[PDB]
Amino acid sequence: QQVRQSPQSLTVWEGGTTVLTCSYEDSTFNYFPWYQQFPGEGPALLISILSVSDKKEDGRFTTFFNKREKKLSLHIIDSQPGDSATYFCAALYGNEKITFGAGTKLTIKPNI
Amino acid sequence: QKTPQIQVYSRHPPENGKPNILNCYVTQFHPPHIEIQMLKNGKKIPKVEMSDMSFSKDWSFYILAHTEFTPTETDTYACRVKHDSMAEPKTVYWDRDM
Amino acid sequence: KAVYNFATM
Amino acid sequence: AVTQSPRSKVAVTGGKVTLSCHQTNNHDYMYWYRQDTGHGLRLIHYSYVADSTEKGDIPDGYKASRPSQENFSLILELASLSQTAVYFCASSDAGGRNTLYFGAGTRLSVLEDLRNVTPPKVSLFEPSKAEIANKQKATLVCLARGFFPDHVELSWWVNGKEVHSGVCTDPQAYKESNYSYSLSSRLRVSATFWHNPRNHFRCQVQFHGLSEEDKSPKPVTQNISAEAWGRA
Amino acid sequence: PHSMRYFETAVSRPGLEEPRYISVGYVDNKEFVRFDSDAENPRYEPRAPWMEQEGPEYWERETQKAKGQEQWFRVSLRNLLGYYNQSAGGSHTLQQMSGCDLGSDWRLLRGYLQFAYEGRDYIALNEDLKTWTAADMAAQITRRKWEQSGAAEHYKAYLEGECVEWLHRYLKNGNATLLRTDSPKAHVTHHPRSKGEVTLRCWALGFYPADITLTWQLNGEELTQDMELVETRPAGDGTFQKWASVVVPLGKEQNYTCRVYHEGLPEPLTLRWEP
Repeated sequence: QQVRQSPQSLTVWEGGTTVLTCSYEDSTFNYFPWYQQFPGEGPALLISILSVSDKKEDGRFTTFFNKREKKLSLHIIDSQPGDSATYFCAALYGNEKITFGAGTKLTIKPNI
Repeated sequence: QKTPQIQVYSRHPPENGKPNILNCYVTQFHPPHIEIQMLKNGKKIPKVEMSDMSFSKDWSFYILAHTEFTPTETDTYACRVKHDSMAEPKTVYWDRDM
Repeated sequence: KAVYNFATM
Repeated sequence: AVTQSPRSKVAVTGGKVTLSCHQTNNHDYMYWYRQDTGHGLRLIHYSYVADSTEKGDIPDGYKASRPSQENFSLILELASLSQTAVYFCASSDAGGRNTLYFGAGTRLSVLEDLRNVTPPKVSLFEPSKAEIANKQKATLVCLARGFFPDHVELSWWVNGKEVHSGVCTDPQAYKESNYSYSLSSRLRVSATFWHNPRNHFRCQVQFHGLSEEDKSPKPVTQNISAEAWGRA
Repeated sequence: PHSMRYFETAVSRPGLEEPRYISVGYVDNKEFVRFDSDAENPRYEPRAPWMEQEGPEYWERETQKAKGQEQWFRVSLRNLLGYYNQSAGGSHTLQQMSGCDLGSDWRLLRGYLQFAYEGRDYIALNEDLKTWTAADMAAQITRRKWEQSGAAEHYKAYLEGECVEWLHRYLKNGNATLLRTDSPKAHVTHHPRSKGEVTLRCWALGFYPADITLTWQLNGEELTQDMELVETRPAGDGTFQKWASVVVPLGKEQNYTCRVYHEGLPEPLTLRWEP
């Protein structure tokens, strides 16, 4: 495989920070979007980032990029249960076909 | 739209009764399709090698057609070009002093 | 290396 | 707006399954993706214009069709046990780095035989009734169980339309038995509404099993409901 | 003072075949790559022998990239039929130049990306690379669409980012062809134009690169307003040629000197008629 996503499956508490990771093997890749899949529904673009930026930050979502070790990541800050979805890390060069990861299944357990 | 600039000439300094290449050099046209004919003594030459198409910073097009020939004191040579930007075809005869 | 274009006109 | 149909399909192996999609985004690229276990998005086929298509990463066993600009379709000549999955349509604008727009999805059960296809059964529980006394609204539970395979859609109609609000409706099946699933959902509604007798409450499902075409009491594409009035 | 550019053209065809996409790449104005839709096995192909280096992935990736562009172009033409409300029988030209000039410090000095439709300026990214300029009302829709989709950012990332990187790579890779120049050779000719006056002509031949200057002077004085001059042309061997000419009275042709300036000339060349 070409885009690696870990963990496969994740449960975290309400209020927490959440960290999804991703590593890619085509050094030449340029642009990296993240899709969000809520169950009952098909994926939808969440946040995206070029290889010239080191971080992109969309208000309690923020994606970080690292070239040297050919790795990147998504940080949710407040992590509430309206965030319980599958998240896909995506990667492509130029105008090539978007390459999608395996997915991480995020369960934000609510607080009680 | 832009009218073609034609120029007809030889690759090598022409001494008649000696093989050479005759060049027709069309430029400055928009749109890009063009009909270009190279005539010996009024009559079409069959095998005219042409250039690839390209264009320059004013967006306009330019191409080099040419065939081999052997100049003589008698035989006339020309380039005839049809393009939308021209009301009707333009011919241009060789001059071995140009 | 060639320009890749994004959104259609 | 992307829209797929059918939303759910059951099929016998060696059968012919055709899933269609449709996009009013006016896009030219269209993509059939395959999600396994809710995990991954793998390209099967795509198409940059009508009426031709191109093989993706998972082309084997799938044929594709782009009749119109708006209509793109996946065809399973002879269905196999592998091909059981969730399927995703998507459009995108031509050019680089454009966002794909996805359809809500299509689930496909491919089965060896139609020997185990069982409808559900449907319990409407009337409220806690200590909750009136505690904090004063009625949380009427529905529950479907003992249905295989998990192709159910729980609607909660009233005397007229169906209020989407106040409906924590589950995310999936629970694998109750190997060959049985469960699914519950809980509308919550008012003191006045549901004290007063002059209210209608219906739990409903649709079970995607067999059709009349596709071929024990015939376990076809059914409805099963469960109804109730207020307690004065 | 360096540059890279990619000049791509797309032409509509009424009938069955589809638009035509042709993409040609120039480095320091000298063609190095090209890709044609109308070829049989359409791929990006090199054009200078120094591009023979790049490995089969290079070709494959730029090829598939350009098929990406072909379609991008197909669609963009049809959009523009709607914006201007043109009928079905037609041929239409979409073209795009895009690139990066470099300082000697290996540093981006200006970026270029622009388009034109029926050889008219449609839209173009301003110098800043954050702002477009748009010509007629139709372009003002496409600015709209591209300001919404944050297109500026992504071109910018190619111009500064990727383009500049690859211009270096090419330069070092193809060095023994970037040295090359051919000095012009040059003679004067005597063509008795009128009763009273003749025509001398300064012929420059067999020179590369393209740019050159011809100046007829009369006793330390230029006559630019009076002379005839022909825009440079290509011979075909890869060399060029160009001449200039003046009207002089019969007998007094030894006053007139012509001069020829060229990069390839170590020292500038100065010329006189002789019988």
